[PDB]
Amino acid sequence: APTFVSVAPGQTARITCGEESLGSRSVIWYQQRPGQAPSLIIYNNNDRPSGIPDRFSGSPGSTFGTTATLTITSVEAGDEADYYCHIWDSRRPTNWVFGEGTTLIVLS
Amino acid sequence: QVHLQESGPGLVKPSETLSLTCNVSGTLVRDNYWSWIRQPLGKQPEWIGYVHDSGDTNYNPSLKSRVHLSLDKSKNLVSLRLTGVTAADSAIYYCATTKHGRRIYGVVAFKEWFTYFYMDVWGKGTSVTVS
Amino acid sequence: KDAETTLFCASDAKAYDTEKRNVWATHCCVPTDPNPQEIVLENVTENFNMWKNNMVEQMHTDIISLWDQSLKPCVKLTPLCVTLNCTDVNATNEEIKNCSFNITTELRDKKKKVYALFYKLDVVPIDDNNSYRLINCNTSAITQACPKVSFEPIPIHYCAPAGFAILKCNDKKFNGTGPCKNVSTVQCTHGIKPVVSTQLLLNGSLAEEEIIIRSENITNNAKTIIVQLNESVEINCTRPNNNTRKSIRIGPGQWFYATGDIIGDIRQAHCNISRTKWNKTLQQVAKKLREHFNKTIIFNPSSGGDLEITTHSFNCGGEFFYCNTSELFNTNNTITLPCRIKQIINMWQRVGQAMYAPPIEGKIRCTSNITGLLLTRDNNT
Amino acid sequence: EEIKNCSFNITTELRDKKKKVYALFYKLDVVPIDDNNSYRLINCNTSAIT
Amino acid sequence: EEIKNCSFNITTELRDKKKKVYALFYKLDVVPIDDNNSYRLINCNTSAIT
Ligand SMILES: *[C@@H]1O[C@H](CO)[C@@H](O[C@@H]2O[C@H](CO)[C@@H](O[C@@H]3O[C@H](CO[C@H]4O[C@H](CO[C@H]5O[C@H](CO)[C@@H](O)[C@H](O)[C@@H]5O)[C@@H](O)[C@H](O[C@H]5O[C@H](CO)[C@@H](O)[C@H](O)[C@@H]5O)[C@@H]4O)[C@@H](O)[C@H](O[C@H]4O[C@H](CO)[C@@H](O)[C@H](O)[C@@H]4O[C@H]4O[C@H](CO)[C@@H](O)[C@H](O)[C@@H]4O[C@H]4O[C@H](CO)[C@@H](O)[C@H](O)[C@@H]4O)[C@@H]3O)[C@H](O)[C@H]2NC(C)=O)[C@H](O)[C@H]1NC(C)=O
Ligand SMILES: *[C@@H]1O[C@H](CO)[C@@H](O[C@@H]2O[C@H](CO)[C@@H](O[C@@H]3O[C@H](CO[C@H]4O[C@H](CO)[C@@H](O)[C@H](O[C@H]5O[C@H](CO[C@H]6O[C@H](CO)[C@@H](O)[C@H](O)[C@@H]6O)[C@@H](O)[C@H](O)[C@@H]5O)[C@@H]4O)[C@@H](O)[C@H](O[C@H]4O[C@H](CO)[C@@H](O)[C@H](O)[C@@H]4O[C@H]4O[C@H](CO)[C@@H](O)[C@H](O)[C@@H]4O)[C@@H]3O)[C@H](O)[C@H]2NC(C)=O)[C@H](O)[C@H]1NC(C)=O
Ligand SMILES: *[C@@H]1O[C@H](CO)[C@@H](O[C@@H]2O[C@H](CO)[C@@H](O[C@@H]3O[C@H](CO[C@H]4O[C@H](CO[C@H]5O[C@H](CO)[C@@H](O)[C@H](O)[C@@H]5O)[C@@H](O)[C@H](O)[C@@H]4O)[C@@H](O)[C@H](O[C@H]4O[C@H](CO)[C@@H](O)[C@H](O)[C@@H]4O[C@H]4O[C@H](CO)[C@@H](O)[C@H](O)[C@@H]4O)[C@@H]3O)[C@H](O)[C@H]2NC(C)=O)[C@H](O)[C@H]1NC(C)=O
Ligand SMILES: *[C@@H]1O[C@H](CO)[C@@H](O[C@@H]2O[C@H](CO)[C@@H](O[C@@H]3O[C@H](CO)[C@@H](O)[C@H](O)[C@@H]3O)[C@H](O)[C@H]2NC(C)=O)[C@H](O)[C@H]1NC(C)=O
Ligand SMILES: *[C@@H]1O[C@H](CO)[C@@H](O[C@@H]2O[C@H](CO)[C@@H](O)[C@H](O)[C@H]2NC(C)=O)[C@H](O)[C@H]1NC(C)=O
Ligand SMILES: *[C@@H]1O[C@H](CO)[C@@H](O[C@@H]2O[C@H](CO)[C@@H](O)[C@H](O)[C@H]2NC(C)=O)[C@H](O)[C@H]1NC(C)=O
Ligand SMILES: *[C@@H]1O[C@H](CO)[C@@H](O[C@@H]2O[C@H](CO)[C@@H](O)[C@H](O)[C@H]2NC(C)=O)[C@H](O)[C@H]1NC(C)=O
Ligand SMILES: *[C@@H]1O[C@H](CO)[C@@H](O[C@@H]2O[C@H](CO)[C@@H](O)[C@H](O)[C@H]2NC(C)=O)[C@H](O)[C@H]1NC(C)=O
Ligand SMILES: *[C@@H]1O[C@H](CO)[C@@H](O[C@@H]2O[C@H](CO)[C@@H](O)[C@H](O)[C@H]2NC(C)=O)[C@H](O)[C@H]1NC(C)=O
Ligand SMILES: *[C@@H]1O[C@H](CO)[C@@H](O[C@@H]2O[C@H](CO)[C@@H](O)[C@H](O)[C@H]2NC(C)=O)[C@H](O)[C@H]1NC(C)=O
Ligand SMILES: *[C@@H]1O[C@H](CO)[C@@H](O[C@@H]2O[C@H](CO)[C@@H](O)[C@H](O)[C@H]2NC(C)=O)[C@H](O)[C@H]1NC(C)=O
Ligand SMILES: *[C@@H]1O[C@H](CO)[C@@H](O[C@@H]2O[C@H](CO)[C@@H](O)[C@H](O)[C@H]2NC(C)=O)[C@H](O)[C@H]1NC(C)=O
Ligand SMILES: *[C@@H]1O[C@H](CO)[C@@H](O[C@@H]2O[C@H](CO)[C@@H](O)[C@H](O)[C@H]2NC(C)=O)[C@H](O)[C@H]1NC(C)=O
Ligand SMILES: *[C@@H]1O[C@H](CO)[C@@H](O[C@@H]2O[C@H](CO)[C@@H](O)[C@H](O)[C@H]2NC(C)=O)[C@H](O)[C@H]1NC(C)=O
Ligand SMILES: *[C@@H]1O[C@H](CO)[C@@H](O)[C@H](O)[C@H]1NC(C)=O
Ligand SMILES: *[C@@H]1O[C@H](CO)[C@@H](O)[C@H](O)[C@H]1NC(C)=O
Repeated sequence: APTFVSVAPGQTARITCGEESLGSRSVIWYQQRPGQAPSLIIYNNNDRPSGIPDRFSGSPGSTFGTTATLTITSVEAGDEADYYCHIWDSRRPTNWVFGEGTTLIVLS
Repeated sequence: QVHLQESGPGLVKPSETLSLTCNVSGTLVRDNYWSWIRQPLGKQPEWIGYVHDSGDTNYNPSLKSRVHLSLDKSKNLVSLRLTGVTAADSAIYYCATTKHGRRIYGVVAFKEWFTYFYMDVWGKGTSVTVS
Repeated sequence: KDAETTLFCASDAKAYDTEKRNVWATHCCVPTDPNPQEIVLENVTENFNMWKNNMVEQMHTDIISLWDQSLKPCVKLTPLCVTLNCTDVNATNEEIKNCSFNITTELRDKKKKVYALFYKLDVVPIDDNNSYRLINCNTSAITQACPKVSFEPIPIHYCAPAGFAILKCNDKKFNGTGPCKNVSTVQCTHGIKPVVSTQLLLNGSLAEEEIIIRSENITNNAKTIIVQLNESVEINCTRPNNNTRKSIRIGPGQWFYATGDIIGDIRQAHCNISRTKWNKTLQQVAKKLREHFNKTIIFNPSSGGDLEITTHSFNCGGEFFYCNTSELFNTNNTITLPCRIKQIINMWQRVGQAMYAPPIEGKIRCTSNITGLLLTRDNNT
Repeated sequence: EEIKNCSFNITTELRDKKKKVYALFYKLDVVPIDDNNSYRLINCNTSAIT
Repeated sequence: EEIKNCSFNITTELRDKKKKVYALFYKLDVVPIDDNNSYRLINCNTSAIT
């Protein structure tokens, strides 16, 4: 299921997930460190729950024909994780399954 | 803080009913939506379904016919029950708190909006296999 | 002496190019006088009658004729009366159907399978299965509106031929029929915009001092009551989804314009009327109507009929809207009327002569003025 | 005698279908194609009929 | 060289039948459809011919 990103510490990583959007979307992104339950990074495209740093910022849900993207700037060794998106698109049925993720490998 | 502690049998046999629980501590079971997440080993997780008071409960259509969720208001537990257990049900199961919001794209009066959900507090989960 | 003659089309501006080809800029319509004169006739009395006025019949005839001529050379869509294989569009978890056709190509031996989107109002089921027909095939052939011709209203002046004159009534309170004391002579009328609508009159001229109610016979329930407002109410209308246009060849230089995929969200068309302006306006109309009846006056939604009569039909941007006014004829919010859109049209009750309105790409935004109402009547009320 | 009962295949409002229908014709309006029961209207050979 | 011998399927006076007929055309009036012996008249792409 997962794909890969190789990022040196301090570099920006671009993680994509899902197919091209049709309508307005609310994308939710989750981060899973090996051996851990996944946790929330962003919801509603750009809203970070408290405790998440601003190096984690998603693409907008305002346009069409694009794919969800999570940009992680200044990647740290502690950001090695499997990232998954859950896409809520206004023209598709509820997606009950998270999309295939990306393993972000920090080259530390 | 909020801690969600899952519990269950670990190993069940095919065609048996699987029954998992979740000890909720720091919140009351009727305070939020609850949801269950399933992660087959090596796969991206599935949302099994969500349960709440006021009847706002729904299930993943692929599981719906075999699944039941409930809130135990006396013991402050969240329960998950799966009947007809098979090979496909071998996964890590998690209990999580569910919060929601609304996305509006058009006229509210014409229902041009949708509800979206996200999982905030996650428990550690349990490993459930079959044989 | 009173007379009935042929008047001619005249316009104010020649600012219209030949790309737009507006039907009211025919290049067969003359410019009018940029500095028109008006002569006040002192010590005269003239009897005016708006209900027996022949200028109205002539304007009506000119408009029907103009539309038929403008559409005369354009593509006929009789090749589209084929079984349509239709399913709903992916506006899923309404009114737009995705339909497949078998269409003959430039080479007569071959047909191509093509798709188009249609509004539900234009498509009638044949079977209980996914098999549909266009609504016109049952009655008439469709002429596609010319894709290069604008039907946007341009003010037209109706002017007298040599030997004739037009008298104008300048009594501010002149209503239906009877004498006018302040009378003047003009070469011609003010510009009148040929705006087409059915429940609310749009973009006309407002009354000078008060609401004026005009009827042929105010005691006859079968007559239309025309209410001219002394204050306008704005309507904001839109077609919020982003359409695309798909060009389909249906013959040797014969192109059909189909609605292509919808981009972005699928949303319902609508019109916005301020609640406060509507409330005072409708109450003032009831108050003025009362002077002729001495009963309490209330309003109700229309009783039924096809969409042209039951809804606020109007054209905007070239698109044809049918808005639901039950929320008007019944706080500080805005009244949002849902609207529907349809492409297969039979204008002026001329059943037998259908037109297809091709899609317009992008989004549509309209601004218009309600300047009057067309009302009918069915107690101490 | 002189009245013939004829069957036609006529395209209906929907172009994909034809319906089998009947009409009576006078002999003077109908010309045989074959020696079998196969006929044509007399004008198809020369002109369209309004 | 430049003269092609072409076969057509043409609807006859009776609408139920087509006849196979031949005509010669100049190369300048005929455009290939395929790499095989399949051609079209040059106008069908743009206009009706009177
Ligand atoms: C006829 O009349 C009718 C009735 O009047 C008209 O109907 C209106 O039609 C319009 C059509 O555009 C609708 O507009 C949309 O409205 C929604 C909703 O916005 C409201 O709610 C937002 C959220 O509420 C917050 O507060 C409440 C409080 O209780 C809380 O409960 C809730 O949880 C939340 O905390 C407010 O933020 C928003 O305020 C903002 O906008 C105001 C507009 O005037 C402005 O005044 C404020 O100062 C403030 O700026 C408002 O209260 C909008 O969300 C929607 O806009 C989004 O969606 C469109 C379509 O996809 C998109 O193009 C926009 O760009 C935008 O998407 C951005 O924001 C999303 C928010 O979730 C985000 O998820 C997207 O990813 C994207 O994010 C971008 O911006 C953010 C900003 O932080 C940035 O961080 C991101 O990185 C990125 O850059 C439209 O505005 C009207 O709602 C509707 N009204 C009603 C009552 O129906 C009709 O139009 C009239 N017709 C005619 C012809 O006139
Ligand atoms: C198309 O896809 C979209 C999404 O992509 C689907 O959208 C949504 O889908 C939901 C179902 O998954 C629909 O949920 C139904 O809700 C009904 C109750 O009303 C809810 O929706 C309205 C809409 O405005 C809300 O206003 C309302 O409540 C609001 O306020 C609540 C208050 O919360 C406060 O307090 C709590 C504590 O209690 C705090 O935690 C909060 O923070 C807050 O302080 C708030 O909690 C709410 O979130 C919200 O803000 C509700 O949300 C229910 O009555 C329906 O239940 C039954 O009928 C439906 C009919 O289809 C069944 O599908 C459903 O399974 C239920 O069936 C019954 O039988 C089964 C058998 O197994 C049982 O399991 C069930 O328990 C039950 O007995 C739904 O729950 C939601 O409305 C919908 N959205 C829209 C806009 O429609 C969409 O449904 C789908 N389309 C179709 C056609 O399916
Ligand atoms: C009651 O009266 C009101 C008031 O008159 C009527 O409301 C009017 O209705 C008009 C027709 O629907 C509408 O005109 C269209 O407006 C669109 C939006 O324009 C915006 O941008 C312009 C910019 O103006 C500048 O550029 C123009 C270009 O010509 C110049 O002419 C100006 O002088 C300026 O230099 C603003 O001025 C507006 O306010 C808006 O902000 C236009 O896009 C649209 O033009 C396109 O469609 C035309 C159709 O005839 C076509 O001729 C023109 O060439 C454009 O088409 C091009 O682009 C499309 C895109 O898909 C493409 O397909 C074509 O092939 C082509 O490339 C019109 O100009 C009035 O704006 C509107 N007025 C108000 C206040 O809303 C009301 O309808 C009437 N009531 C009833 C019932 O009829
Ligand atoms: C709908 O009705 C409103 C009035 O209720 C119209 O608004 C009025 O439009 C006229 C133009 O015909 C404006 O007059 C002139 O405006 C120019 C603007 O620069 C100004 O320079 C002139 O001196 C003169 O004022 C008039 O002011 C304006 N009134 C208001 C209150 O804005 C509107 O045009 C009508 N039509 C539509 C489609 O809205
Ligand atoms: C009678 O009608 C004439 C118009 O035919 C009115 O004259 C106009 O009055 C306004 C007042 O400002 C002037 O601006 C116009 O230029 C005048 N027009 C002409 C043609 O003279 C006249 O005022 C009206 N009289 C009454 C009593 O209503
Ligand atoms: C077009 O008509 C066909 C049948 O009339 C519709 O159903 C398809 O039929 C074919 C026949 O082999 C199947 O292979 C397809 O799988 C059928 N489709 C589905 C979804 O089951 C077809 O859906 C119709 N198309 C439209 C646009 O209505
Ligand atoms: C005309 O439409 C018909 C159906 O409305 C098309 O027939 C189908 O063609 C597909 C091609 O694979 C077959 O699989 C289906 O089984 C056919 N349907 C039936 C009911 O037989 C027909 O091909 C279309 N004509 C053209 C030229 O596309
Ligand atoms: C073909 O046209 C006839 C009328 O010319 C249609 O008959 C009526 O159509 C209206 C339209 O909504 C229906 O409400 C009536 O109920 C119809 N009459 C009857 C007896 O049902 C006819 O329905 C049209 N063809 C199709 C397939 O609808
Ligand atoms: C404007 O309204 C008045 C009524 O307020 C009309 O008055 C006429 O009054 C006589 C009195 O017997 C009636 O017989 C007429 O039928 C009334 N006319 C109409 C049209 O109903 C007056 O004629 C109206 N019109 C004008 C231009 O003055
Ligand atoms: C219809 O649309 C017009 C503009 O297209 C609205 O006018 C605006 O109203 C706001 C109200 O605060 C003003 O701030 C803007 O400056 C106005 N715009 C212009 C160009 O003057 C009008 O209010 C809308 N009407 C309804 C019923 O929504
Ligand atoms: C068109 O006419 C032909 C005959 O002229 C019809 O063909 C006959 O159809 C019946 C239907 O059961 C068969 O039993 C006959 O054997 C057919 N005749 C031949 C020679 O094959 C044809 O069906 C008509 N078309 C339509 C749409 O009715
Ligand atoms: C088609 O038209 C031609 C004339 O244009 C017909 O030729 C003659 O028709 C008359 C009519 O009765 C006969 O008496 C002649 O004997 C016909 N000529 C010959 C040489 O037989 C022709 O017969 C028409 N087609 C058919 C099938 O009759
Ligand atoms: C229409 O043209 C086609 C070919 O372009 C003709 O089909 C051929 O007919 C002959 C008759 O024996 C067959 O031997 C060939 O095998 C057919 N070709 C193919 C590709 O099947 C067709 O008969 C013509 N129609 C008429 C009425 O003549
Ligand atoms: C159909 O018409 C188009 C033009 O409308 C033709 O396109 C060009 O035709 C010229 C004629 O020789 C060629 O030289 C060009 O190379 C053609 N364009 C391209 C991109 O190849 C088109 O070829 C015509 N169809 C056919 C089969 O000729
Ligand atoms: C006509 O409009 C003016 C605008 O100021 C208003 O004062 C007047 O009262 C209106 N007429 C009536 C009958 O209300
Ligand atoms: C609109 O008319 C209906 C008629 O049934 C009525 O029930 C409704 O309350 C009315 N709405 C308003 C705002 O008066």
